[PDB]
Amino acid sequence: AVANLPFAKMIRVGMLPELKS
Amino acid sequence: APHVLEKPKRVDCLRIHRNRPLLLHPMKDNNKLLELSKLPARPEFDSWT
Amino acid sequence: QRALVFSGQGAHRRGMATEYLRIPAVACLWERMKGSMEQKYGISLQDIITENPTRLYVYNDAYDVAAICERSCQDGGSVVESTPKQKLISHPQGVLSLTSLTQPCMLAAHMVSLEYLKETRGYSVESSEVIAGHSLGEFSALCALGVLSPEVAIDLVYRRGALMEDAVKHSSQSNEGHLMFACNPQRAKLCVEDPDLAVDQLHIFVELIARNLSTTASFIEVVNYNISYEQYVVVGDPIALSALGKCLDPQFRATSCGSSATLDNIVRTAVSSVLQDKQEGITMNPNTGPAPDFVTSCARKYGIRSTFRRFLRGPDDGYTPSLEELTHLTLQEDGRSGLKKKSWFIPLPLSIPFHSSMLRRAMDLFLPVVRDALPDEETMRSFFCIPVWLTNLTGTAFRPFDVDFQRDALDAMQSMNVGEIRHNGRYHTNLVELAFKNGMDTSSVRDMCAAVLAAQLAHPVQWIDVMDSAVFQHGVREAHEISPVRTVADMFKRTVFALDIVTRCLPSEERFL
Amino acid sequence: VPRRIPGTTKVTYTNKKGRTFSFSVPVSELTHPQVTLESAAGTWREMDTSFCELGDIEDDMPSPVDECLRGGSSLDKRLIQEVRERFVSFCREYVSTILSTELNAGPDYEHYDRRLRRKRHWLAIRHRFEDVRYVIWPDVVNPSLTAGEMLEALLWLDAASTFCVRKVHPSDLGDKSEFLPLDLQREVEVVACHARRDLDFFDPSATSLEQFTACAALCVNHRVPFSLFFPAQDVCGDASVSTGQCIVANAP
Amino acid sequence: STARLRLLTYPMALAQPHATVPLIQPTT
Amino acid sequence: TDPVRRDPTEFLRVLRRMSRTTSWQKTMLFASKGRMVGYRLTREHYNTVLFSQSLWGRALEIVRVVRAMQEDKVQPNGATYYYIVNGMGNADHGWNYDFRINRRLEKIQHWRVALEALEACEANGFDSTDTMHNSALITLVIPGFNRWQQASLLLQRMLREDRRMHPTMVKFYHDCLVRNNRPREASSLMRLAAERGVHGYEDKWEADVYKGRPLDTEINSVFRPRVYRQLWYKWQHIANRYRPTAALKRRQLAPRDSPTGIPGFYR
RNA sequence: AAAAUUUUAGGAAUAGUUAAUAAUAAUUUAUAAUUUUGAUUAGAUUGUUUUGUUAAUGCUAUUAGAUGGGUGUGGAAAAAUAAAAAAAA
Repeated sequence: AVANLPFAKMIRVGMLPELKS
Repeated sequence: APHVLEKPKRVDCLRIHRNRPLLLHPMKDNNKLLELSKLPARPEFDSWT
Repeated sequence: QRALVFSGQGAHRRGMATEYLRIPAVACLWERMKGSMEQKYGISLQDIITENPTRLYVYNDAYDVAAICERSCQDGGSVVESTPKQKLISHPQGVLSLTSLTQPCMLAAHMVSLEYLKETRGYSVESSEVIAGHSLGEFSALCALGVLSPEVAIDLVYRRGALMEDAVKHSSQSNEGHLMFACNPQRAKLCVEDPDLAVDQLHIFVELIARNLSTTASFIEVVNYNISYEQYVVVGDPIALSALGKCLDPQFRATSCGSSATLDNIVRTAVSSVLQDKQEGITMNPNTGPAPDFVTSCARKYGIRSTFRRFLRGPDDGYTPSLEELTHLTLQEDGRSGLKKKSWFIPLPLSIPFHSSMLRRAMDLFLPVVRDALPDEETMRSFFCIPVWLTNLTGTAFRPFDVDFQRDALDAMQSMNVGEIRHNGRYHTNLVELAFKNGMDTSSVRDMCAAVLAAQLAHPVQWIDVMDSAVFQHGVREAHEISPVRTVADMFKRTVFALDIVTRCLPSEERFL
Repeated sequence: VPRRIPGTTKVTYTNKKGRTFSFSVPVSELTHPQVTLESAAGTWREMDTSFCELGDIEDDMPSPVDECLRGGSSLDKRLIQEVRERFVSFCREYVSTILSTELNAGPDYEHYDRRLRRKRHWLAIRHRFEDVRYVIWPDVVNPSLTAGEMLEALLWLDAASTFCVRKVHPSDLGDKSEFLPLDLQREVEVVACHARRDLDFFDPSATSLEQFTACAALCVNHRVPFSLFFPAQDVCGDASVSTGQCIVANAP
Repeated sequence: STARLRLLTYPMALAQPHATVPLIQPTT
Repeated sequence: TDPVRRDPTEFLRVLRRMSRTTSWQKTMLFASKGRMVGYRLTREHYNTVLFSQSLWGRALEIVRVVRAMQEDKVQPNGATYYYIVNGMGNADHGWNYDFRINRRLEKIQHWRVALEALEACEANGFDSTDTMHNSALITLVIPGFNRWQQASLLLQRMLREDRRMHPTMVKFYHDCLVRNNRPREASSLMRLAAERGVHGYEDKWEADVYKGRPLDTEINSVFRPRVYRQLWYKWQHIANRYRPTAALKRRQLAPRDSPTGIPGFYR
């Protein structure tokens, strides 16, 4: 359940890549 | 020539398992251990003089 | 032809002259100084020198204007001889760090070292063509030349130290408010191509900081000019000295903003950043020791093994510091503070504005003491009739009747410090100037010397000009000095003139000479 | 407005026993763009690491030839001479069992000195030869390099080609042909032309006799006629001459 | 060496030096 | 992997702990694997890795991580330059049994890396301490290779910058000079050391014999960083801090049939 | 120059490396060598005539001394305070 904290969302958006066309 | 000094007894026997006296022989000059020991522990903060 | 130089105030250590008391000639003079001090104010100079405590007990009401007016010059005293010491002076560090205690002890150390040299080597001060010193070095040099007896010299340095402490007490900010830092533009990389332009730019920086912070109680100003291009010591409040440190930082000069614009907006952005940091809660004294040794024996949470054993800091006992201890190199929560030593902004242990506008009242109160302390004009003219004495003011030889010297001394007296800012609230008087005019009226050289020995308490010392006058016009090729720690020899050797000069320390390097 | 370094979060946790743990963790620095600090000395400058020799086989061994041929003026005579002498020294310092575990990689970090050093040296020699041969030995159309130094460089190159690594490991990522001796026919022809251009090339001295023997060996190995090492006037009037006949006729 | 250094590495939304917070800027 | 260990703040804290209390291999491997799989490495992570790399005094790992930082396009601070120059200075070197400890230093050319690191640290606007310069000079002069001209230039720079001289670099430079047969430079170094007051060379002062002329396996020693024998140093001073020349040995701190605590006494 | 006996509660890799050649090879040739029949590092302990206990196949002890070279003296390095060794009448 630790994975449902907003810190996990911050980590996810940090790990999000850049999709360039 | 100040050679009148008697032979030092700085090495001291310490008792060990079967009361065999262990003697701390002084380190020979030709090693890097004393050279490393004489330097300051923290070069940044300890005085170099 | 060699020169004699006395040390500055900073080079004070515990146990300086202890090893030099074996000579009976030194011992007799030391006993005379001890007896004079006990008769006058009853403080233990020998105790202070031998060990440096955090608190000392001194005679009752010793620190007061009543004492400074009653004692005058070599008071007979003996009224307070066995009276108990019911008042104390304390210090978080050693009690020797107090100015009113280090000045008499340091002058006594100078005198005993001079006697030791004169006895062991047959040393002759008259051999040196020019003799000079710092703020207290001048009093020591006068005593060495024989104008002032050692007892009166000790009394005078104690008096001026007490007056400096009085000025600090009168200042609303506590002792922690005053801070002293030496600035190095050459390493700070302020147009390294032209060091003279670097120095001028640093002066412009301190002027702009003072002008911008004139609206508040903060103030900074230069105190002494030691090195031509590598050292300039200033004092001031932490709020403005942090801005000065921000200005004297290539990383802040470039990364923060500008890096190509004028230097006037640098002061504004530095003070804005300093205000932001002080709002953010950055400590004002980050350079206060890395950490002490940690030893515990609770064993409730550390365990039995870790008890009574020093906690090793790092895999090699901190031989290579980690990121936490390198804040000065990589800007961190404490490194980003302006008051962090970075090899050009060097803090000094002294926390007193030695030469600043705060001590003009101290000069006014101190002038009569020197006036009564100076000896007879017959002896003074015996000294000055045609080793020349070099003055901190104007950085030139002390010629009593030199037409240019009178103008230069008046210019120095009327010349405000570079960082000094004055207004209606600030307290200043023309008493020193009128006393110097009374002396210039050629009534006596006693008044002139007593005004020139009291005008340097607040006025900055031009040590760079002192060195230039000693070397160029006086033709001094060897410039050795008598100091406990040999700090002024570095100042002599670092400057580039090319001519070559060799520096030695009489007590420390007696074997070399 | 000015860039501010991100702060480090200070967290104090009091243990149940009573041991306080203080942490300074840059959670903000873990995210967000990395703040770039422009250097005081104009643009940001960083150290290059294109000269250090490492155990990786994805690149070639960094030699002084690499930094000499990084885009300089190839027409400079002293630059050509320095490149030639560095290549000569490289060849001079230049002049192995199948291990299963090293098949899908290079030789281990500890055994770099015993297994990979020679392979790297040979690969570097071949890769530098493929770029230097047309500079040390100019094509036949005064010269930038003298005949003696060209001959010495060719002899060192031949020694390297003959002492090239013969055992081909399965870990060798390059083509197997790179482990074979070089073909220096054009280089030998150029050396012969430069030697016949100037007279008195061969002398009855011991060193010159050794040079003549080396030239004969080069011609025999690389299928280059030995007549090109002598003026055509000495060979004119004959339909064809062989290397052995040339040696037996011009042997001092 | 560049292939090994870029092995299993991809550009991030915020790791780019020219990135800004927030990523999309119109016009405890 | 569970989210608790997937959180990059846990990655940073465990990497820092690993650097504080492990060897260089642990930190290097963990950081490389983390960079390979997720775990965006920042300047803080790189500095923490360089801390352990400099502590163990290794050059190949330092150049590898510097290349990795260049690839990742991370702008470093002065701590990175300090760490890399200190690692170069602490790189191991020793002539034991006619066999050098490190044969890779000649190929690595750590002296040039140290010099360029010092130059970049000075140029970019970061503070330059005495330790970085002393480490650079140590890299320049060692029993391995002879680089005395550049060391002399660096020493002149230190002299005009009024920087402190370390006894280790003084000894290395003196040995390099006497090995390259430059007694004039050796005498100049001795005069400088005697004037400064270095512990090793406080007493050693000699007169100038070149007064009328102007300017123009071998060594058998082993040098390793402090961390290799820090445990030996600590236990030696804990046991006998009143007899420094005692040669701390077995049975002085552990009885028979019991471990002595330190694995690998005297290497 | 050999051969045999060789310790650890929870056990995995080791290395200027094997053989042939030679008064070779920092750069020869080869499908190399060590190890789960327990190797290599690490910890412990000065190795195969010594005790203690018992009726006894057992169990439990023992000592002092061989810790790299680097003008290599000497027959032999064991060569940097340490006797119960009479050493050219």
